[PDB]
Amino acid sequence: VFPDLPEHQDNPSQLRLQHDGLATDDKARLEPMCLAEYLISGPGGMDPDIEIDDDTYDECREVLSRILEDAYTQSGTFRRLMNYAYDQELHDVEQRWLLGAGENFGTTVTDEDLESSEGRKVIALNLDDTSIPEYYESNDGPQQFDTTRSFIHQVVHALTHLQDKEDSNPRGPVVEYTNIILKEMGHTSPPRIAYEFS
Amino acid sequence: SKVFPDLPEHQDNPSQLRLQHDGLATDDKARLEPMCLAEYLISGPGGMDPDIEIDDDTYDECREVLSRILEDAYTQSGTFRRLMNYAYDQELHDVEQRWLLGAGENFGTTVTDEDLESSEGRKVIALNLDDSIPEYYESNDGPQQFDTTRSFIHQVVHALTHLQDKEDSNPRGPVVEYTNIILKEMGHTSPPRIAYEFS
Ligand SMILES: [Cl-]
Ligand SMILES: [Cl-]
Ligand SMILES: [Zn+2]
Ligand SMILES: [Zn+2]
Repeated sequence: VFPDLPEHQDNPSQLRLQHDGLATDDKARLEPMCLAEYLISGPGGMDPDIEIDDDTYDECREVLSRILEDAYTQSGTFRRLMNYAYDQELHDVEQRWLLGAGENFGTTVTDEDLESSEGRKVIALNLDDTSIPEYYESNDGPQQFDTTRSFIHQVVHALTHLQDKEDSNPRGPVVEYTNIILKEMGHTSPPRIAYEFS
Repeated sequence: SKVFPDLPEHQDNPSQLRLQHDGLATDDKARLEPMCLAEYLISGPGGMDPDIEIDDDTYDECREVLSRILEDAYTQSGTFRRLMNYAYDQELHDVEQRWLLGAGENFGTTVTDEDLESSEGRKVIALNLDDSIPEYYESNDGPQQFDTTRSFIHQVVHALTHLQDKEDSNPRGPVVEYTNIILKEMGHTSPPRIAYEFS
């Protein structure tokens, strides 16, 4: 059993606890500076014919690299997910993810999602923060998404291949992983208590 | 047409293919992460003959020493940066165009169409950390034996530039001269290599 938060203690995510059984190596063994390269092969979107602007891909990749750097050094929970993902996939170069810079937040983890992406692994990010914001439910009321939480959320999708909807849990394993990590990073935003907004 | 630093040993009959390459790779600024240069350059283990597989433990030993050499070269040598950066824009940013590391095998790099014909069209860079006669090179201070720093850099310059050692009207070739320039910028004591083959 690994660290958790008080907001998860009643009805913890079983799929997260199932995954904690697999990813047990919480030691820092990968170069924080190269986590972006281990994760991403190059630019790529959900639809293959649609090309990604080179300059946006560079803007997302650089901020991403810094978030992976901060997350890996401060959060033991994140290292376990990263380290395990390296043994299974990311050490192999052909099994890395495409970065859909500029496109809508999402990660191809479902058999349907891969059928929609021509069987291509994509993780779409954007910096539409500098518009209508997205909000999430907290014990302190709705809070706006910061790019740290948005990015981490989609990354946890990629490292774990888990989805947000979980039977009998209001958050799902990805949100809980995201919550655990951001707190270990010293992130102030309050935890997300439910996947769906009201 | 902006000539870059050279060595006193090259000014008479400088390598034209090196100076021709200096015109293309002109960005000497440090923009890549030195710690990840090995990842940009090498995808994984792989040898000259495809059926021959590489020992897992040896590949790790070469890749680790390599990573440290590229780190040293990239941070200290501007000439190396121009070659590394230029190689990144053209090929290594693309993941399918990266090199295989033939750890343990004899020093060599597939840069000629013939070399590729022998490797079934696979890009490989063979290194080793290995009785027989040691290897020596020509210097103004007499024969010198190769250190792994020079051996690795030499083969890497083959990969970054796709140039070969054989040059008409030059005794060294562009790869050797690049290697000499770089090792001096890295503060390497060994004397420059004045000729490819002994004369
Ligand atoms: Cl989502
Ligand atoms: Cl050679
Ligand atoms: Zn999600
Ligand atoms: Zn050579």
